[PDB]
Formats: sequence, C-alpha cells, structure tokens
Amino acid sequence: PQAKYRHDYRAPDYQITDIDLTFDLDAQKTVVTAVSQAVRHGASDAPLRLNGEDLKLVSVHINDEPWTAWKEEEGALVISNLPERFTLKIINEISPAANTALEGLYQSGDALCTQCEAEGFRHITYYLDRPDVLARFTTKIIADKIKYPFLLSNGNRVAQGELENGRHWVQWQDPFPKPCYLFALVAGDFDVLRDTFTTRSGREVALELYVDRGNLDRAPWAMTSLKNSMKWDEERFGLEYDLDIYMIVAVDFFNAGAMENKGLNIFNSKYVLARTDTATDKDYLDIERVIGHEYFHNWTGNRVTCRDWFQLSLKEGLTVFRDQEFSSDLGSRAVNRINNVRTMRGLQFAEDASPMAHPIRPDMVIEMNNFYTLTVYEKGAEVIRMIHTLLGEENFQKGMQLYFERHDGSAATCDDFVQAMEDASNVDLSHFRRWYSQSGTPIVTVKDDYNPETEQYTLTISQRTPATPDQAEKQPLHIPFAIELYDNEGKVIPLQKGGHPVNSVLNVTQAEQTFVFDNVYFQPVPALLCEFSAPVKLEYKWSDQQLTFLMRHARNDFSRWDAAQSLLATYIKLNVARHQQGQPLSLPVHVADAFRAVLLDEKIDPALAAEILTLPSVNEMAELFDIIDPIAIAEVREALTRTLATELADELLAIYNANYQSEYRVEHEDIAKRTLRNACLRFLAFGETHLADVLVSKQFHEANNMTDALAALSAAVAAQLPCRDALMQEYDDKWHQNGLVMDKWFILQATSPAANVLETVRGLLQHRSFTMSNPNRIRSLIGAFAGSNPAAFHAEDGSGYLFLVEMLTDLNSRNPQVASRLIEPLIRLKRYDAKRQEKMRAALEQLKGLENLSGDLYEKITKALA
Ligand SMILES: CC(C)C[C@H](NC(=O)[C@@H](O)[C@H](N)Cc1ccccc1)C(=O)O
Ligand code: NA
Ligand code: NA
Ligand code: NA
Ligand code: NA
Ligand code: NA
Ligand SMILES: [Zn+2]
Repeated sequence: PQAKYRHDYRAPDYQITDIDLTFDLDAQKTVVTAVSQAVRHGASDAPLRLNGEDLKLVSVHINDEPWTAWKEEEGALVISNLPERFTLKIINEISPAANTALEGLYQSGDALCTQCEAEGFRHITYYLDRPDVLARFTTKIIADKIKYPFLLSNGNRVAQGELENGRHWVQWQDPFPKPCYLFALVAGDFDVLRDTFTTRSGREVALELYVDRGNLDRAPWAMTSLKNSMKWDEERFGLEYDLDIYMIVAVDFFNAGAMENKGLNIFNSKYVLARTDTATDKDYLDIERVIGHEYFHNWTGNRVTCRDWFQLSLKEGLTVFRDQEFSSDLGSRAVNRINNVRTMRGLQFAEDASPMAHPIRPDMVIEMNNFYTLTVYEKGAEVIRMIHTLLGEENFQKGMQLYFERHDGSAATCDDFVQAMEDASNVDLSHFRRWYSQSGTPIVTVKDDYNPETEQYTLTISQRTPATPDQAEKQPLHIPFAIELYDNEGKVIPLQKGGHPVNSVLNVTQAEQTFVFDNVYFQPVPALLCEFSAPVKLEYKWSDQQLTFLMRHARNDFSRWDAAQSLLATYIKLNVARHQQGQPLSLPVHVADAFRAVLLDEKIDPALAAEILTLPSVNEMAELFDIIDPIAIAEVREALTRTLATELADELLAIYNANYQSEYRVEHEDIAKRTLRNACLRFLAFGETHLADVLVSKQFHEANNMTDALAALSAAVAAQLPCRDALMQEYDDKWHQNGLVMDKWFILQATSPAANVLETVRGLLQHRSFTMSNPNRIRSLIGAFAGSNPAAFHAEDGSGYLFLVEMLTDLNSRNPQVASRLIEPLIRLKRYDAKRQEKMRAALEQLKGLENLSGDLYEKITKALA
C-alpha cells in the first residue's frame, strides 16, 4: 500500500456537477445505478480515473452509448477518450451483508445504512471519491416495503411510489453541492421522534430521530440537545440551519461515534439513547457533545468542506473547538477546560511522541482512517483556541464571517482558514502557521528573577521541540503564554512596563526571550500558561508552597486544579522510584493538608473540588516519565488513594453525606455535587474495608440512577471489595440484553486490578452479551483491556501482548478500522523497558506477517518497527 503526500495535491482532471443515484436495495445484492454529469478540465488524453473498491461492474455508458474505451485496475475504473462534457452512467453491484468492515453500505441489525467518510463511497459505486469534487445529489431508493418501510437519504423527500411485488420507492434531493463523503442512506424500520425548531429568522425545521422500535423513551435528551445545539450556534456564531428537515438515525453497528452527513446524521446509538437508569451524567453530557459536534459541522465541514484529506483538521479541530465552547457555555467552563487538558497532556502528548506522530495537517498518509486522531482533533482545537486567544472573541467571529463569506459552497484548506482570520483581524499569523506544519509537543522552560531594588520581575522563557520520528527539523513556534502575578495577599499585580499596561498573554516567538515587568511591589507567585494557553509542556521549578498558595488564591478555577496537579506530579514521581525499590509511599503532610482544605472549603464550587479530588489517570501519570513502568504507576495510584482515604477519612465521609441528593436531575449544579460525592466514595472505598463495603453496596442498591449505581459498582471493582462479585452478577442479571449498558460492565471487567483479569477477559469473549461483530463490544472489552489496563496489558510474561495479537489477527480481516484503534497500545513500545520492548516488537512482527495485512495496520506497524 502506497503513501500519499500533501505536496502532491492537484486539481482534478474532471469535475462532476450532479449525480443521480438509484439503489435497488437488498442485503445480499444491491444494484446501484449512477448517472453523473461530468466536465473534463484537463487534457483530452487524461483519462477519467474513478475510485472503486469491491464493486461488481455491470455496465458503462457515456451519453447513453455503451463505452468500449475503459479498463479496470486495482481500485479504479479508468475511462479514456472522453468529450469535454458528458453524462456518465455506471451500473454496479455490491453486497451489504458481506460488509463486515462497516464502510460503505452495510447492515446494522436489520437496517441498512452507510458510512462514507473518508473514502467509503468508492465502496458503493465508481466515483471521484475525493472531497474537492462537489455535486448535487438525488437519490432514489427502491426496496421491500415490509423490511424497509423507511427509506432515507440527504435532503428533502421529492417523490415516492409503490411497485408490484411488495416493493416501494422514495426519492430525495439535496440541493447543496457536496463531496461524496457526506452521502448517506438508511433503510429500515424505526420508531421516530418528531419535533421542530424554529430558527431566529423564522424557518421551521422538522426534526426527526429514528431509533430501533421500542426506544422512543430514550430519545428525548438527544432531541433536546439538538435544539440546544441549533440555538447555541445561532447565539454564539450567528449560524442558522439551512434545510427544512434534520434527520438523525441511531444505529448499533458503527465504527465511530457519529457522522455529520448533510441533513441525515448517522449516530452510534451510544451517543443518542439515554434514560436515567441506563445512562450516567457523563453519558448525558457526551450525548450533548456529539449531537452538538455533528450539528456544528453543518457549517464547519459541510457548507465549507475540505479540499483534500490532509486538511482534515480544518473541519475537525475547528468543530471540536466549537463543541467545547458549546459544552463550556452550557455547563461549567472550568470543568470542560480541565478535562480537555487532561486529554491533551495524558493522551495527545503521548501520540505526539509516538511513531505515529504528525502535524495537525499531515504531510503523508497511507490510510486516511488512521488520521482521525487526538492530534488532528484535540490538538487541532487547541490551535484554533490559540487563534481565539490571540484575536479575542470579536475579531475571531469576524474571522469566521470572512471564512464563510469567502468559502461557502466550496472546499478549503487550513491555510485558507488561517488567512481569513488574519485578514479579518489584522493580526499577523504567518509565524503561527507553523503550528499546522510541525509535529511534537514544545517544551517551555521558564526562569524568573525578582529585584527588590527596582521592583522588577523578569521572566526568561525558552522553547524547544524535540525531534520526532516523522521530523528531524524543528523550529520555534508562536506561543501564546498567559501569566498572572500574585502578591502576598493573593491579589493580582498589574502587569506593566515603563508606565504602560502590558497584555498578560505574552508572545513567546523565539528560542529564548526575556520579559521584564515594572512596579512589582512584592515578590510574586506566578500563575503560568494560564488556562493552558498553548499546548506545551511547562518546565518551571515550583515550590510546594507556591502551588498550595495558587490552590487557595488563583483567580481562575483552572489554575487551581492545575496547581494541584503540579503538586501531585512531584510525589507521583517520587513514589514511582520508591515503588521500584520496594518502598512504601511517602507523602509530606502539607500535601494531604492541601486536599483536606479543598474538601472543607465551603465556598469552592463542588465541580472544581471534585476534579481536584480526582487523581491523574494512569495515562496522565505516564506522561511524567521518560520510561513508563505501568505496574509501578498503577500501584502508586492505588496507594495514594489508600493514603488519602486513611488520612482524610472523616472529612471524606462528611462531604459524601452532605452532597446526598434525593432527586435526580441532569442539571449542572446537581451533576457537580454528585460528581464530588462519588469522588469521595471512591476514596472511602479504599479505606477501612467493612465501612467501604457497606457504603458501596448500599449506594449500588439504593441508587435511583445509573451514575450513582455505576460509581459504586466501579469502586467495588477497583478496591476489590467483598461485595464485588455479587454486585457484578446482579448487573449482568439485570442488564445482559442491553449491549450499551453492558459495555459499562465489560469496561469494569477489563480494567479490573484483579490478578486473573486476563483470564476473565478471555472468558468474556464467550459472554451472552459480547460479540466480535459489534465495535462497541470490542472496544468495551478488548480495547479497554489493552488501552486502559496498562498494568495487565503489560504483564511481564507478555500474555497481554499475545492476547491482543490474537484479537487483531481476527479484526485485521473483519474490521481493520477497529483493528487499527486497538493496535495503538502496542505501537508505544519505545516508552517501555527493553524486555517489554522486545516482547512488543515480536508481537508486532507477528502481525506484520499476517496474510492480507490491512493498510490500516501496515502503516502503524511499519512505523512502530522502524
Ligand atoms: C464529538 C466527536 C469528536 C465524535 C467523533 N465524530 C466525528 O468527529 C465526526 O465528526 C466524524 N466526521 C466522523 C468520523 C470519525 C472517524 C472516521 C471517519 C469519520 C467520533 O469519535 O465519532
Ligand atoms: Na463538482
Ligand atoms: Na463535514
Ligand atoms: Na458555563
Ligand atoms: Na527564580
Ligand atoms: Na500542572
Ligand atoms: Zn467531527
């Protein structure tokens, strides 16, 4: 399989302006007829090269003439000797029922549905399957009326008929030109929740959610969130929906979470269905997120699309930034920012050090599905956020307005988006463009000095980005670096220099620079890189007392949480070294005290309290070390939890009882209290065992909602409490017919600290609720084991590696995209010790030898073995 390179982009030799599709639908054998109006832009001898994969070609006509001047090659139909404008007609056959990879047209339970992003439409018919080719689609669907009473495609329903033999048909027309990745089709039998939203200028939009029969009672939250998304995008970005109908269909078999197909989003049912006894606060808020996100693509991705797939972040980074703003405006911004920072530092940084490292705009791709990444998404968004930080909201919105004004109806690049922001704002972003083209995490080192003679504070800030596997050359970035200076009472000290105020977002543009501040009337405690103002690693020599001070006094809630993380980091590192020498945990008392103080601050927002009392995950802890010892990290996290539980026992139980809530509400104050209560529970679970067991079984049995019940179950598993087995059995007894709810149970099993966890995981491949044919199940058991039980996955005997190789040997042929998600923990081998490396290298070499090795895995494996 061949790499493609961004620098090789060229305008296509042919365009298609309109396509009329006919599906004669059948699970075994669907016949597709595609009539496309085309225009040659290139030279008369440049043939039309159409992409196609696993298609059975039946005929080819040009202006109704059977065409003889063509040939099929690997992945393509190449057609010669064409006129400048012509109608192309292709008839071909495909087989949805055989599509296990879930790309193109496939079967989800009894339904048929599509997934076309990125290059899945070529699995449906021969086409210019590239997103710079935009066309007006009309879609006629013909099918068995009893099996497929609902037949859906993009746009408006314009025609319909009955036929003999129990068949019917419907035709759809989508008036907005689109790249084919935005094509969708769905056929099946559903319950439909119907509502409307009226836009600020008065357009009434029919809203339709299609769910499996019986699930209508789990749909209203998603409907509500769609309405909230549409409203917010009007209030914040001034953007209105542009069609008269908005459809979402929830399907159980889907590789990703959701898809923004124009006017017909297709969603993994995981991010639609909720009821208070099946879904947690977190599920409610994820559903909010994803509904929002796909909706926001309607403009940032659909009305303006991507010129080529290397520009993916233009839509994903920007649309992530939007879904974060949405969540943040509606919920707690601090909690949003916090969790988003956890993800950047604990997962994205890891990827940006891995063999798969890439800039947010990749320069080289073998399999484009491997680039739907933390980097393109999460770091993409941080890059957009830095633009926001440099421009301020008002110029940023001007920038958005120019972007649309210029590019509505077309396919754009990252550089276009940057240029619009620069032209509207008058802020120069030529240096800043470097963030699109350079991989890896910059490291920013800060040194300070206070001069009591001059009342000056001097910061010397330096930056470097270490080389990455993909890039030997690195250069300085334009880093927005926000600071605040605190005096000894915790008040902010005005930043100024030579009589004049100074913006507190510093422009760190060089390898090294000095900034001098005047009238600093006391030696300051600095808050640095406030709000995570740039996606960088900060190197500064805090004292513990600076950090506890910031925990008490910092103006932004983010800086308080962040300071607590810097406090813990030190002692996490200490205790990992200790663990490797067989020593128990050591923690100075004033650390426990900072946490006690948080527990008892009556004025702190319980949302914030709760995040501070949520210890860094093992993945966040991993990023503190050059070489990861996953066992020591895990055991230290446990011991820290044990220590704090013991030291803060009375306080924890007090706060636990005080945040009791009789009523269950999906409301931000209630969620916050409850998130704090269950954080308290989690520590208590690791205290005195009799009390722990009582508390946890009691919460599980008395919970009136899944959030409280799952937090108990999860604590029973984590702390291996006596009630554990009985509670897990009850959950299975009650919930086994429900895959989505079971996924929770599988994750708990897979991430158990128990000694025989691997053995249990293997057994669960045969569980009544598991199947290898559903990505959700695969991800919830196997993926959670490899990615989220690093202590077991990295067992010194290598049994974790072998187990994954077995699973990937199946998935490489069944569903390579899920395979490629799942291989990721293996391609991190260079972060681990030599002996684990040798075993992971051997596993990868075994996979490299598979017959019919997929491209998706080949790309990752060769990079990892290089
Ligand atoms: C909240 C979102 C970040 C959820 C996310 N979905 C998306 O980004 C959709 O906008 C994507 N356009 C769907 C997608 C994902 C992977 C490969 C091809 C297509 C997902 O993981 O499904
Ligand atoms: Na076109
Ligand atoms: Na899009
Ligand atoms: Na808010
Ligand atoms: Na100093
Ligand atoms: Na920190
Ligand atoms: Zn997206």
